[PDB]
Amino acid sequence: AVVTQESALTTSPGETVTLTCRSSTGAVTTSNYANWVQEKPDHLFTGLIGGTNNRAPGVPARFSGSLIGDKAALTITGAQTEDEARYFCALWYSNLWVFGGGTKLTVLGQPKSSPSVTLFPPSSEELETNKATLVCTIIDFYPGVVTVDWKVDGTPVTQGMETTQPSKQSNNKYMASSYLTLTAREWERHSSYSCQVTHEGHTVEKSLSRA
Amino acid sequence: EVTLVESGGDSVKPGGSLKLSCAASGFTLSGETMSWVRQTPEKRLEWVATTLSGGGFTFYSASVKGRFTISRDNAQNNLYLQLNSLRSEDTALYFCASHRFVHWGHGTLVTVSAKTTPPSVYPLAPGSAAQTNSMVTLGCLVKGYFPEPVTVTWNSGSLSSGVHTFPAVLESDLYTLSSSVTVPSSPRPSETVTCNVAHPASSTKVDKKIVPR
Ligand SMILES: O=C(O)CN(CC(=O)O)C[C@H](Cc1ccc(NC(=S)NCCO)cc1)N(CC(=O)O)CC(=O)O
Ligand SMILES: [Fe+3]
Repeated sequence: AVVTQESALTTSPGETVTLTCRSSTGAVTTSNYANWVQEKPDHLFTGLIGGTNNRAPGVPARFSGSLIGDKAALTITGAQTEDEARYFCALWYSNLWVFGGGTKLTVLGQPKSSPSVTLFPPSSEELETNKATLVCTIIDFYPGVVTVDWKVDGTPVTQGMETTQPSKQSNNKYMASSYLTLTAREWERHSSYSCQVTHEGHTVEKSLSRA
Repeated sequence: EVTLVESGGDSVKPGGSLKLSCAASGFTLSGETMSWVRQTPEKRLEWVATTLSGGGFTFYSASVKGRFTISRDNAQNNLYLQLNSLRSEDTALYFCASHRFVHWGHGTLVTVSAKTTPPSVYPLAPGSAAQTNSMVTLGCLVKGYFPEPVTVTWNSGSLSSGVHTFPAVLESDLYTLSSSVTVPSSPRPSETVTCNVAHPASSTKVDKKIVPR
């Protein structure tokens, strides 16, 4: 089976937010022993709910587990600022454990903010070694989610592009960086290169015209 | 208090075998179901294996069956895991959780790769740039190093604010890191900006002076 989770959600301190977990095989039930854990920065993990309702010792009352609809759910009543974390779900299918992809929860702890994108062309030193690393850096964006898409002469460059994982700046904002890697020869064949950074419905584009 | 600390992680060649260990504290292992989980670079959580208490079954994920074996050393209050036909797919942070993943130990990185190599630095300078905010961003591409970590500084301390060092990315058995600083267009090119990169393992020190393009 496959377990499905919403990519990300966002709330304001004090609100009530619900995260769900779903089984592709059918309605989640008690027999799946719905389990929910939290990942905090620096890959710190603490199990919050287990047995589809029971809150682990330590964990505050603001987290509740249940099944609503044909899915498992985790309600965070009056969602605090320190709850901005990643929330994973695991379901037991009487033989193994299927983990879901997590939900990046944001508790708006400061205004929404946009990314500062900058595209770097490949170095000469580097072109000599027959490699062309273009670097795109994304900065000071809040919430911590972005989609990067690359374009070479219009065409989306479908491969050899690696993006990092947003991380926290001291201003609790986030950063990331994407890369495109062509040989020095592929680079020559094209005159236009775009780095596209989408954030909350708004695409930000930064370019360079090679020739 | 409960405590779980895993160890054993190290670099390893594809095909190589490795043995990890979870040492417990605060409880008796025997009547405690233990699970081995893994967080991949992609930052995804995957189940590896579960050993039931009493003296029951051990369940393996399909991605691990045949290749990985679990064991307890109740006598030394320890939990082992034998990693054996290590494949690329396997580089990850190996954790151990107690029953219903309540308690978790700190993890241990296993990296399936080729071999040690000192980093190649590339100065990243703006392509015949402008200054929107009368602010300019320069970087350094710290490419192809093995193993981690790296130390990147600008004008060795001096440039502190503005600096954004990003996490590494592993691609053909070698890492790729990047860093930057943003200075008012007053300081550069008038004054210079150097990026001081050190691959401490290799005992590599490299300085790059970012010069116009
Ligand atoms: O703990 C787990 O990982 C699995 N749990 C579900 C859960 O605890 O959330 C379920 C597990 C019960 C349990 C025990 C064995 C199986 N499978 C068998 S006998 N398969 C035979 C194959 O031929 C399924 C469920 N635990 C019950 C419980 O926690 O109350 C036993 C235990 O924890 O010791
Ligand atoms: Fe159980």
